[PDB]
Amino acid sequence: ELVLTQTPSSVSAAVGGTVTINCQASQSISSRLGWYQQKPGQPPKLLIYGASTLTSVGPSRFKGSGSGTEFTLTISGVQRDDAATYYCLGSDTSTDTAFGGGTEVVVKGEQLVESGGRLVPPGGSLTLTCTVSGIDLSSNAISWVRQAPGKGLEYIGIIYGGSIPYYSRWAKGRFTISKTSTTVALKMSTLTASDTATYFCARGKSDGDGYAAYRLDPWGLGTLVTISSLV
Amino acid sequence: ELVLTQTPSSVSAAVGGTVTINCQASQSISSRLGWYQQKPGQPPKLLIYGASTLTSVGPSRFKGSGSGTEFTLTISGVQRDDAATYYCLGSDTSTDTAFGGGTEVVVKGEQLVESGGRLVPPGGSLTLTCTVSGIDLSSNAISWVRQAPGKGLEYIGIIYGGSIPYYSRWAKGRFTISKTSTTVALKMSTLTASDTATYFCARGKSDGDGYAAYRLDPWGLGTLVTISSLV
Amino acid sequence: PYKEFGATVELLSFLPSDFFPSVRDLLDTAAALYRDALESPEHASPHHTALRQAILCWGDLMTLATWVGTNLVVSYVNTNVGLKFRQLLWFHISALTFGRETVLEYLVSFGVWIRTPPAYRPPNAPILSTLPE
Amino acid sequence: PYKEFGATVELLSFLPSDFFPSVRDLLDTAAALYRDALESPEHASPHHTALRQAILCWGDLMTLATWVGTNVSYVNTNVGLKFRQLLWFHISALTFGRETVLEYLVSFGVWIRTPPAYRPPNAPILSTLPE
Repeated sequence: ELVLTQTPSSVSAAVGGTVTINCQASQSISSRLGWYQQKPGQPPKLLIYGASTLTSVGPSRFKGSGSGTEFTLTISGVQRDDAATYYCLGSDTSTDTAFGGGTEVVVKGEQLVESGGRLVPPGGSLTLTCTVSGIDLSSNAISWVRQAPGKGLEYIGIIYGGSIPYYSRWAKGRFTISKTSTTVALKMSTLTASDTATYFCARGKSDGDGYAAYRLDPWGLGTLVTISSLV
Repeated sequence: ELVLTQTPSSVSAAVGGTVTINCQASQSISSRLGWYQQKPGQPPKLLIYGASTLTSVGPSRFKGSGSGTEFTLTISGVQRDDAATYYCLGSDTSTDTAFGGGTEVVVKGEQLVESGGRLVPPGGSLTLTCTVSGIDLSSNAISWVRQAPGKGLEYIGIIYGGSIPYYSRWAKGRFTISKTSTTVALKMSTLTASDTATYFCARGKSDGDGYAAYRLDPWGLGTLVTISSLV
Repeated sequence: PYKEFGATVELLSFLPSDFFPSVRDLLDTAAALYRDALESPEHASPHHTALRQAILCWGDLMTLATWVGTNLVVSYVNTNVGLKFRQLLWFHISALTFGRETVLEYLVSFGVWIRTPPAYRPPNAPILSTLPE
Repeated sequence: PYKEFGATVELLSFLPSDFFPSVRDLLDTAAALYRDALESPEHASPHHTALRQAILCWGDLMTLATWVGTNVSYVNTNVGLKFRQLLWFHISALTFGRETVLEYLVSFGVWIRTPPAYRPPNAPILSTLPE
């Protein structure tokens, strides 16, 4: 089991200054970490994967480091652009996978449609549809992530091309992932108010060894599931 | 299937000279050859095992060498004592395990009881007993070898400490080896006159990887079996 | 190494590398499958027991792999190239959950799709969809 | 990691390394059974398919043993002689039966931990079952 404890909880920095972010793991997860940028109200974004390797757009002022337990993200000098809340998503197995708590940098100076999110009573069930396009569901994974209002990111599950689902230990026995030709659906049982949140699905890209849970990009817009007895 | 082609047919040597006996096997037997001395009227004596390593008697003037195909036995200081018939017993496995043709070098200048052997007319059956004393049949193999009058040594079979028998290709099914509390039984069915011989049992000592068929010491005095059509 | 179950090496060796989970993931799934059937309601299956042919033998395999690296001495190249297990642990697990029928017809479909020239075939390979509603 | 059947590795680690024939010898002992037993009489019993497990394995292991022809510090671990025990355990258990085999392992394991002054000089012998 993996928990990723991320410090400092918030940075307030200035233009041209450096911002430093830390992630400490519960086990050595090797290089199976990724660094994600979430700006407010948007979906999260993939910045770095594999502890080092920078993605498409990310400017070289963004850099990750570390392997095993200690992981460190550093923005060499920071612009107004970079002000957002930053997460580390590590994966021990595709079962034990988790985000850090989030650290918000404050600075001074092929596509997926989620659906089905609605208002559901407590203890009821629900089914989300991740309508995937431009992606090969036999070569790529679809993962389910959720975020409560104003909270951090929480890894739910993933489903591979081999159609084998995987769930987190907190989720297991409630959330089940299914797949059709064109879609990936998330079934949710006995929903408790603790689960009112925004559900995203994102395509995981597997490494040579088949770990897709740390590299999630692109991302859906998410959909809001609100649990109240007023349903 | 394994042949040990042993040359020459006879060595005529003098005292003090150097005598060389070559044995060319048919397969890759690793280091698993052995070199044997047979004097007339006596059981076979182990000279060398593992193609080089000498036993607790053989004099330093004897030297073995070779591996995998070529095996050569040399006598540096030969005296009259060393004039006898020498044999190479190579072991590929416990089934392909074969004696050499033999070479009589002529120069000028541990309790095992074989029994049960008798006279039987052709077509019958006979059961030989090796009564073993002083040896742990849980840690050691017991091999059966036979020799026809005026003929060489012919490996019949072996049985390991695991009570698992092995027989060469000619003996298959006609012979069966058994193990009991104190004894080892060689049963012989459909008896021909090709089988009239003197039958020895010997204690095989296992290789590091478990090949005992080529290191057979000690030997018994044998038991005689003769077959003819009379009564 | 497959044949008794109706496929050959070819049919599994078409699927792309990223079609399969990691070895450790598949060992999790398998260790959970033998937990719920050949554990209490015994009556297992050929795939249940073959799964342990992969589980145990693999244990004996990374057994060798881990005592290497204690010998970086020179050439330490370990084989985590056996994904022959990644496929294997998939082939018994999927054929356990989807059925041997479904898996065999799926990998026949995929074989067809991959040797169809990239002109006359659909854009994406046939997807092995989970058990319906 | 396991052995069920009623035994444990702790039992087989008593029998000495000479109690067992070699790997290849036991492969011949299995080729005279799986070929002469498993499909010859129709019985599917667990020890035959357990053989096939291990026999296959040692195949998919010595495949590596020939794949180290790609190197030259090749000291390839033959400590996989832990198969010789395994292959024995099934083979013997498919001739004498799992009853007599487990009983033998228990008595031998008892005799090893008995100080030699109070025990017979020889460990129990596993006697063959006769005609």
